Amino acid sequence: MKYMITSKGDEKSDLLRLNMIAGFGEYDMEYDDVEPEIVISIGGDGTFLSAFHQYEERLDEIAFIGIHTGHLGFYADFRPAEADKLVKLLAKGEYQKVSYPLLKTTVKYGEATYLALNESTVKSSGGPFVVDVVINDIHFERFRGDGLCMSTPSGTTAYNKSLGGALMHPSIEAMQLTEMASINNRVYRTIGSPLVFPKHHVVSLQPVNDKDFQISVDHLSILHRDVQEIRYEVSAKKIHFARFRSFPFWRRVHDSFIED
Amino acid sequence: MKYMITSKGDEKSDLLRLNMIAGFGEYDMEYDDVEPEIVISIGGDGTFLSAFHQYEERLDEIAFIGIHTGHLGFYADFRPAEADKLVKLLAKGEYQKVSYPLLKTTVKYGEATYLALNESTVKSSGGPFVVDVVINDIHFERFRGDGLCMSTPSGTTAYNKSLGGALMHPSIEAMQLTEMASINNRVYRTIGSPLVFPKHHVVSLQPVNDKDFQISVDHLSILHRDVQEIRYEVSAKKIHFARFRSFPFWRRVHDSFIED
Amino acid sequence: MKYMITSKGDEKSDLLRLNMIAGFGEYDMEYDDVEPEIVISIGGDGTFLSAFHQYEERLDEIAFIGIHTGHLGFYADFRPAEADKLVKLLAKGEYQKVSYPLLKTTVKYGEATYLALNESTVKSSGGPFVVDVVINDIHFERFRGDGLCMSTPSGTTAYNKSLGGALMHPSIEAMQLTEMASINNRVYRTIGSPLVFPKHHVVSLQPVNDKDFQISVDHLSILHRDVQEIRYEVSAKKIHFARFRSFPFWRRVHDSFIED
Amino acid sequence: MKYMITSKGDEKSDLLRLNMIAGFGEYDMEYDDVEPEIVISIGGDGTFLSAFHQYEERLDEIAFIGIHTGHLGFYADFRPAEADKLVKLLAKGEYQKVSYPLLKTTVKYGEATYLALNESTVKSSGGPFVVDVVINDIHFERFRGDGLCMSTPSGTTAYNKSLGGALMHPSIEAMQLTEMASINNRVYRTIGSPLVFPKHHVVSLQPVNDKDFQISVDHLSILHRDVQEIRYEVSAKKIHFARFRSFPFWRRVHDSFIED
Ligand SMILES: NC(=O)c1ccc[n+]([C@@H]2O[C@H](COP(=O)([O-])OP(=O)(O)OC[C@H]3O[C@@H](n4cnc5c(N)ncnc54)[C@H](OP(=O)(O)O)[C@@H]3O)[C@@H](O)[C@H]2O)c1
Ligand SMILES: NC(=O)c1ccc[n+]([C@@H]2O[C@H](COP(=O)([O-])OP(=O)(O)OC[C@H]3O[C@@H](n4cnc5c(N)ncnc54)[C@H](OP(=O)(O)O)[C@@H]3O)[C@@H](O)[C@H]2O)c1
Ligand SMILES: NC(=O)c1ccc[n+]([C@@H]2O[C@H](COP(=O)([O-])OP(=O)(O)OC[C@H]3O[C@@H](n4cnc5c(N)ncnc54)[C@H](OP(=O)(O)O)[C@@H]3O)[C@@H](O)[C@H]2O)c1
Ligand SMILES: NC(=O)c1ccc[n+]([C@@H]2O[C@H](COP(=O)([O-])OP(=O)(O)OC[C@H]3O[C@@H](n4cnc5c(N)ncnc54)[C@H](OP(=O)(O)O)[C@@H]3O)[C@@H](O)[C@H]2O)c1
Ligand SMILES: [Mn+2]
Ligand SMILES: [Mn+2]
Ligand SMILES: [Mn+2]
Ligand SMILES: [Mn+2]
Repeated sequence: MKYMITSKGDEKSDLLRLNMIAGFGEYDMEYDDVEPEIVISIGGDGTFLSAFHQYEERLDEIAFIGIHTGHLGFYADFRPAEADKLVKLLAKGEYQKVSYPLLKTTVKYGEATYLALNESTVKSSGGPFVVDVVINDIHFERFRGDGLCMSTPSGTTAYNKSLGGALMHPSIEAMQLTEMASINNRVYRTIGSPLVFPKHHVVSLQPVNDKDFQISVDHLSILHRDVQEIRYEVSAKKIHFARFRSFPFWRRVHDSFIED
Repeated sequence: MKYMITSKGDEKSDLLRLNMIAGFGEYDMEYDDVEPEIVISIGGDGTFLSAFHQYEERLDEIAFIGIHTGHLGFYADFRPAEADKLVKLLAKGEYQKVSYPLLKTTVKYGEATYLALNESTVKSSGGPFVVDVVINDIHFERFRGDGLCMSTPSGTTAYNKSLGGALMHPSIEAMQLTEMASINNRVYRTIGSPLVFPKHHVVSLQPVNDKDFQISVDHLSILHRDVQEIRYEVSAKKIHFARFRSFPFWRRVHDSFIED
Repeated sequence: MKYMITSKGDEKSDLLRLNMIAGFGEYDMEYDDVEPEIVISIGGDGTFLSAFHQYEERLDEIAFIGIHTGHLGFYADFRPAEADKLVKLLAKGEYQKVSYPLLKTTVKYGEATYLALNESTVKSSGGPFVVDVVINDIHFERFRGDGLCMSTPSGTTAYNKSLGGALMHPSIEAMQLTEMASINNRVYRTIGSPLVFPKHHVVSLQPVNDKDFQISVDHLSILHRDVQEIRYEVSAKKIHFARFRSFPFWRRVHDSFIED
Repeated sequence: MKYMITSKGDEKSDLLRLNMIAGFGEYDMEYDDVEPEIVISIGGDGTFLSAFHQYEERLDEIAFIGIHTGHLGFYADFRPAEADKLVKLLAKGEYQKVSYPLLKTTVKYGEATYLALNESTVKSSGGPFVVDVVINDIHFERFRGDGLCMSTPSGTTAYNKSLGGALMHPSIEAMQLTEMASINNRVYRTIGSPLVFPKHHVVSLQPVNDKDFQISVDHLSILHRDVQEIRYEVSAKKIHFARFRSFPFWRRVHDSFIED
C-alpha cells in the first residue's frame, strides 16, 4: 500500500517520522505523497487537519491515522510509544475503517466550495455582522451578533463546544449551528439555542447590508468580497479512519475533557 | 374510521369538541374512545401530552392531531377557526402520516418502563443529587447537580431548550442529555455540554449514595425508591401525526420562538 | 477570649478538635459554646454554614475561622497541619477582622426573616413555578421556570456559579439574582441575565397562582404555605472573619476552580 | 448655559436639532460646541457614545441628555415628541444630575489611556488569542479563546449581556469581565463565570506569544502592536446625566428587553 507521513515539524515528530519510514521499508511499503492510501499525521489536531486538507480531492481513496505528539490530540488514536506496533499492524492489514460525516460550504458571488472536518464559521470584515438565516428556503431569523459556526459531528468537541453547542455522536449524519454573542433585545431576536440539521437540509446565509465576510474552514480563514450566499449542507463525502483498537467516541470525549 | 377527542375542559374547547363531533356524525364516523385510529386534542401542549399517554399502548394504530386553544400550542397544527375544514379533510382521507422518535426509560429495583414524547428527567428526593453516568457500559462521568434531562427530538423545544440544549430536527433518531445546574470545581467535573445519542446507544444512570429519585415523564412525576438503574434509549416505537398541510419543523420553531 | 469548636464529626475532625482544645487549655482560654467570641469550624463548607447558623443571633460579637478537613473548603483558611500554629496566633491576638455582606430574606403570610451566607432560593411545592418579580415597587418581569436564586457576594462561587451567575468580590455590598431554567418563548419572557442589586434596593417575589413554595437558606430548606411575599435585601448585618494571613478572595477563587 | 447638539444625521434628527436650536434661541442660551455644559445627542446609542467621546476631556463640566430617534436607545431619556418640553425644562434649570462609573484602559509598549462608557474588549490580530490574566499582581488564569470583554455598570446591558454577563446597577462602582468562547479541555482551563471587580482592583492582561491585539473602546477599534500590558481599572472620572424625570435603571432595562 502507498503511504505518506505528515509531521508537526518539531524534533520528536520528525524523528518519529524517520523511524516509522525506516520501519515501513522493512515491509515493502511504498512511500508516495501523491496518491497514498494511508496518511499518518504526527502532531496535534492542527497537524491532522492540515493532513486532511492536503488530500481533500482523494478522500475515499485514503484512510487516516493520527499520532499524538501535540497537546490535546482529539483526532489521535496513538501515543508515540505505540508507533512501532502501528507500523506492524498497518503492514499486515489488520484494521477496520470508520467514516465520519463532513460539511460542505458553498460561497457565491456576482461559486467556491469547501469541505470542513471540524466546522466553517462566518464573521464580518470588521464592523457589524448581520445576516438572514434561510432554512430550506424558509426565512428563519435575522442574525445580529459576532458571527455563526456550523460544525460536523466530530467538530462538536471543538469551536462548537466553546460556544455552548451540544456534542454529537458521529454516527449521526448532521451539522450543527451555534451563535457567537447574539444581540437580543426589544427589537432584535434570535433563536439562541444551537440547531441540529439532518443530512437533507440546506441552511443559507444571506447578507443584509455589508457584503464582505471573514469565512473560515477548519484552520483556514479567507476574506470573501461581494458575497451573495453562503450555503451549508452535510457533504456527500466522508473521511475514513483506520481503527486497530476499539476507541469509542464517548471514551475519546471523556479522555479529552473529564480525565486521562 | 374510529376517532376520539380530548378537551382541555374549558368552555371554548368543550364547545369546539361538541361541534366537531356533530360535524363527524354527518360522515358516518364512529366516535370510539377505546380503539380509535385518530385522536384529536383540543387545548395546549399539556392536553396533547395527556392525549398521548392515554393511548400509549396503541401508538402505531393511531394518528394524532392537535387544535390550539391553549397558549403556546407547539404540537398543534390547527387554530379553532380551521376546525370545520379539519372535519372535512379528515373524513375524505386526504392526509399523510409523519412519525417522530420517542424515548424509552427503564427503572430497575431490587423493572418499570415508560415512553416519553418530550423528555424524562431525574432529580433527588430532596437532598443532594449524585449519579454516575455510564454510556454503553463505559463510565463517563459522576454527575453532581440538581438533576438531568433526556429529551426526544420534538422535546428539544421544551424543557431541554430552557437548560441550554440544542434544537434537533425530528428526522434524526436521537435523544439528548442536558444538565441541571452542575457543580464544577477543583474536585468535581462534568462535561457541561449537552450530549446527543444515536438510536443504538444506551445511557444508564447509577446511584452513588441516596437511592430515591424524583423521576418525570412528560407531565407525570413519580417517586421511585431503592433504585438500581435508570436506563435511557431511543424507543423502537414512534408517534404518528396526521398532516394535511406541509408545516415544517423549523417553521413551527420559528412561529413559536421568533414571531407569529 | 471565649471560644467554641464545631466538628464535622468524622474521626480526623473530632481528634483535631480534641488537640486544639487541649492546646487552648495551655493559654487560659475559656471554651464557651453559649457566648463565644471566636468560633472555629473543622470540616468542609457545610460544617462552616452550620456553625454560622448556630450563632446567627450574635454575629457582631463573633469572628469565624474554618479548618479544611472536607473536600472543597471554600470558606476555609487553614489545613489541618496548621492547626497548632492557629492556636498560638489566636491566643496572642495577632489577627485582623474581615467582614462580608449577608442576605436578608423576609417571608410574609396571612413574617419570618432569615439571614443567608451563601444564598436563598425559591422553588414551587411541586408543579409549575410562576412569580412576579417586583424591584423597588416597579413590576419587572413574570418568571416562569424551575426557581430563582439570590446570592451574597461570597455565595457567588456556590449555587449561583452553577446557574451561570457572575463571581462578585465581597467588598461590594450587593446581592445577585439568577434564574433556574426559565421558560422563554413567543408568550413568556424573562431577562435571562443575572441581576446584581445594590445595598439599598428591594426585590420582592409575589405569587401568581400556587402560593406554596420550597424556600431554602444555605443548607436549610423549609416549606412555606399561603405565602404573600418573599422580600430580598442586602442585610445590615455582616459576618466577621479572623485573618492571620493575607488570603485574597481572587486567590481563594483561583485555588478552588483553576488549580491548587 | 452653553450647549451643543449632536445629530445622527438622518432627516428627522437634523430637523429635530434645528427646531431645538431655534427653541433655545428664545431663552438666550449660547450654542457653543467647544466648551458646552450640556450636550444633547439625537439618534441611537451609537450617536450618544460618539457624543461622549467627543468631550472626554471635559466630563465633569458637562451633563448629557439623549433623544431617541434610533432603534433601541438605551441611553435615551426622551422621545422626539418631548423635545419641546425638554428645551423648556432645561432652560429654567429644573433637573438633577446622575453620575455613572467609567472604565479606564491603559495599554503599554516598548502608554495609551482610554475611557469607556460601555466596555473595552481585546481580541487577537487574527490567529489564536492567549493571554495571562493577572489580578492585583496575582496570576489568576491563562485565557485561550476569541477574546475578553471588560464592561462598566451601564455597559452590562450591551456587549457584556450578549456574552452571558450579569446586569449591574450603576450605583455600584465596578467593572465586569466576561469571556468570548473560552477553550476548556483536559489541558486548558478558565474560570468561565464573569468576574465583577471593585473600584480599587487592577486587572492586567499580559501576552503569551503574539503581541499584537485588536483593542476596542465603545465603537472605536484600534490595532496595537508590540503590546506589553493592558490594564483595566474603574476610572476616577464619571459621566453626568441630566435627569428631569425619575427613570430608574431597572425600568430602563425592563423597557429595553421585556416590553415597551
Ligand atoms: N474559541 C475556540 O474555541 C476556537 C477558536 C478558533 C478555532 N478553534 C478550533 O481550532 C481548530 C483548528 O485550530 P488548530 O487546532 O489548528 O489550532 P488551535 O488554536 O490550537 O486549536 C484549539 C484547540 O482545539 C483543539 N481541537 C481541534 N479539533 C478538535 C476537535 N475535533 N475536538 C476537540 N478539540 C479539537 C486543538 O487541539 P490540539 O491541542 O491537538 O491542537 C486545540 O486544543 C478549529 O477547527 C477550531 O475548531 C477553536
Ligand atoms: N423549566 C422548564 O422549562 C420546564 C419545567 C417543567 C416542564 N417543562 C415542560 O413542560 C412539559 C409538560 O408540561 P405542561 O405542558 O403540561 O405544562 P406547562 O408548565 O405549561 O408547560 C410549559 C410550557 O412548555 C410548552 N411545551 C410543552 N411541550 C413543548 C414542546 N415539545 N416544545 C415547545 N414547548 C413545549 C407548553 O406549551 P403550552 O403553552 O401549549 O402549554 C408550556 O408553554 C414538560 O414535558 C416539559 O417539557 C418545562
Ligand atoms: N446545583 C448546585 O450547585 C447546588 C445545589 C444546592 C446547593 N448548593 C450549594 O450547597 C451549599 C450548601 O450545601 P452543603 O455545602 O452543605 O453540601 P454540598 O452539597 O456538598 O455543597 C455543594 C458544594 O458547594 C460547595 N460550597 C459551599 N459554599 C460555597 C462557596 N461559598 N463557594 C464555593 N463553593 C461552595 C461545597 O463545598 P465543600 O466541599 O467544602 O462541602 C460543596 O463542594 C448551598 O449554600 C449552596 O450554595 C449548590
Ligand atoms: N455581539 C454584541 O452584542 C456586540 C458586538 C459589538 C458591539 N456591541 C455593542 O455595540 C456598542 C457600540 O456599537 P453601536 O451602538 O455604535 O452600533 P450597534 O452595532 O448598532 O450597537 C449594537 C446594539 O447595542 C445597543 N447598545 C449600545 N449601548 C448599549 C447599552 N449601554 N445597553 C444596551 N444596549 C446598548 C445599540 O443600541 P441602538 O439601537 O440605540 O443603536 C444596538 O442596539 C458597543 O459599545 C458594544 O457594547 C455589541
Ligand atoms: Mn492545535
Ligand atoms: Mn401547558
Ligand atoms: Mn459540603
Ligand atoms: Mn447603534
